[PDB]
Amino acid sequence: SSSVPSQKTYQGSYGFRLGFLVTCTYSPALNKTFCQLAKTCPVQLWVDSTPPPGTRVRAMAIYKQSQHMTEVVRRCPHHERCSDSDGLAPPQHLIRVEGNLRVEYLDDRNTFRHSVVVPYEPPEVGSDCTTIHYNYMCNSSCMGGMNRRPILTIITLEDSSGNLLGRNSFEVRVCACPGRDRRTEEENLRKKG
DNA sequence: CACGCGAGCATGGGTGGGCAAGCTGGCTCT
DNA sequence: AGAGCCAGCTTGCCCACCCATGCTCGCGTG
Ligand SMILES: [As]
Ligand SMILES: [Zn+2]
Repeated sequence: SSSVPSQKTYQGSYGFRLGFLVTCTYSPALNKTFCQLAKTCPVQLWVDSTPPPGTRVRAMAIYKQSQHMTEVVRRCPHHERCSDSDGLAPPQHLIRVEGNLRVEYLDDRNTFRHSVVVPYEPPEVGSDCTTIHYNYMCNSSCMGGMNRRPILTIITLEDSSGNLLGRNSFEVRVCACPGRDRRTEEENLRKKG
């Protein structure tokens, strides 16, 4: 019945967690990436056990604040009309995946929420993780889109059957100056949090 | 013994200060 | 000689205070 997807961490039986390696900088204190518009934001997928064949990785944005949570996260009308299309991403989608030949962009028939899915691929031998390159195609501040409202990215590991294997999430701010903004927010947390 | 009146209250709204956040300007760098 | 920084600027927006205005309340009246 809910149209709001869960943001609850579920590291699950496979021991699923994310890693993060200026265009992009991660704050572990905030669990929050600070990204520039349309720039690569690499996210690592770590598991303790190997998911089954046909496992998929989905990413979806939701507004972080209770008052906005039920509103679907979409690109603003300016960026939507911008001719920055890679050929596969529908222009209303905020989150894209770059560098994957099997990306699928979904628009939920019931909830109208946008997601982007790629096959899960096990790390190379001797590698601890697999990396997916996401891009956020609007600033947090975009008038008529996010409009300065913080978002969470929800990453789910899903079997081909649709069972939830794992779920992790991190906040995102897409902004002109990620370094400045990370420092500001961390100082605000230490001083007034 | 119902009503009239002046005092004060409640409650949405305005205002000024400060903040947020893309952007510009100069140096520096290569 | 184009480009990268870093500081500072710009500008919508937030926030707290105060105001605005219908209504309540106790007094006194008729
Ligand atoms: As990023
Ligand atoms: Zn936008």
